Amino acid sequence: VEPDAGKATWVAASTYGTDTTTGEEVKGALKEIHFSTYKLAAKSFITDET
Amino acid sequence: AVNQSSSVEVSSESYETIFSQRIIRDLQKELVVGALFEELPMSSKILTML
Repeated sequence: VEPDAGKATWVAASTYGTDTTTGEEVKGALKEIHFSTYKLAAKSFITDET
Repeated sequence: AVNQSSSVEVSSESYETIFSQRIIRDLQKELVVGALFEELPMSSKILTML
């Protein structure tokens, strides 16, 4: 699961040279999710006398 | 402005932008009485009838 994207700013336009002050284009963090699995069980038995 | 920021040195004065020669307007009105009733043509100053 990727991060969300993204809030990007607007350049005020009084300067030049790159010089561009873009807030840092942070790449968030890639993430996963653990799919845990459980066991269910049952037993039964019989007798010869029944 | 146009003097800010100098890219990279040489810059021009104000009024260097090409524009569009045409005239337009967003709205007019509604008009309907001028094409409703008939015209009565009359040569004279006044007209009588019985």
